[PDB]
Amino acid sequence: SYTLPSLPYAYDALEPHFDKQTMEIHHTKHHQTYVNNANAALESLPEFANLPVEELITKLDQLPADKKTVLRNNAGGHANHSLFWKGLKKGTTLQGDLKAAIERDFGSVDNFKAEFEKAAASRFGSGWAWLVLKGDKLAVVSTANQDSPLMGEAISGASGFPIMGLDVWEHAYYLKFQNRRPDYIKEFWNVVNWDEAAARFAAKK
Amino acid sequence: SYTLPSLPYAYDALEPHFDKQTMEIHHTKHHQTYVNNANAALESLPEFANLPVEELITKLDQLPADKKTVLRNNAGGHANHSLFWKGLKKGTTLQGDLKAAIERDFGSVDNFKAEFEKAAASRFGSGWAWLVLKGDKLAVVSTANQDSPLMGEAISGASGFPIMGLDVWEHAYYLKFQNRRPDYIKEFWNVVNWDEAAARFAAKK
Ligand SMILES: [Fe+3]
Ligand SMILES: [Fe+3]
Ligand SMILES: [O-]
Ligand SMILES: [O-]
Ligand SMILES: [O-]
Repeated sequence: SYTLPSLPYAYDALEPHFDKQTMEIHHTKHHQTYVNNANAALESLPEFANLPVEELITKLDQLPADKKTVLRNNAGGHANHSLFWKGLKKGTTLQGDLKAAIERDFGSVDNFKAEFEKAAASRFGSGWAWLVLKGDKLAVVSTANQDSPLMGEAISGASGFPIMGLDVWEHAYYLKFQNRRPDYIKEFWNVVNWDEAAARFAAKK
Repeated sequence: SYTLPSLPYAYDALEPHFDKQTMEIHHTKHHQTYVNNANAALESLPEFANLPVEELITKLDQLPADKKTVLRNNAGGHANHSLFWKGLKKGTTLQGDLKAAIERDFGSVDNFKAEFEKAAASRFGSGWAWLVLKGDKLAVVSTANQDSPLMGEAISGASGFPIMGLDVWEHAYYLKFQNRRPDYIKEFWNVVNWDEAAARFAAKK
């Protein structure tokens, strides 16, 4: 069964960028719920239950028809937020191979950020914006609700190994930014953990 | 050209059920934005810009994929919220023809409320919960993002004429309820304008 992962920090660690009140609720309420609903659905699926959530979401089509939707939403939700927590930290600097790779595939860090911001801002409704690695090339893609590029094109409309990502569901930014999602996206640049992204990139490049 | 309609009441007229701060932000920011993005899209579509928003959304299939998407989301947003504002009011009582029709298609008002609450709660991500009239039968359905049953089955995955509806995007309840969407849904019963719902049921158009 899945468990709510402990965070790499206290809820107020991303202040004054991401509000601690949201961090706590996002963690203990929203993320906990994805874990509970996922476990409920996995109760009658012993073989699928052993898999780490990241591997499960890559096999949604092998699940019984009546299990696909509930797990797609909740396993996706568990996997996305687990990655999200580790993908946040103050004081990091984009550098090394990840910086060079971005400049290589996007032309420059600026083209990258502008493209990411647009993807993040144009995602209508609930969803995520991602920086993924497709084989040997990085790209910016977005998914609806709790879908993940790890689920593949057929299901999520996107694909690739997620290096980093931004949650754009309104619950991730409403208490502090309300409708102003663009300001929330700007703040994200102050808390995206480039060291973790660099770590994931070194493992997959 | 569409315009942001004025509310039938003050921002605090729905309290202590729906908070005034949300009422204002939801109206002057969210709805206002759908109106603006919708007009920008219709600015290069004269043959369509003169149609009432409710009618435009039934003809989305007559638009190129690009305009279709932007209008589906924003014309839909404009139509749904214009209906929402008029569909809210305190001190009304479910009665007469509409109440008899509900008990008839659902068994009783409580059975109806329970089915509506389930539909509203189960709508994963952003979307709406509706009470629609399909021919001569009432039904409960939900749509994603700003989709409307007026768009037809193929586009929204639902159909029928909207009688009443509840917006379950998180921006509609996060400031006061945060993650507790169910408490928000329960409060809805105190502000749903049954007089206007009864009027729409009588007109059937
Ligand atoms: Fe989230
Ligand atoms: Fe809304
Ligand atoms: O989310
Ligand atoms: O809205
Ligand atoms: O909405």
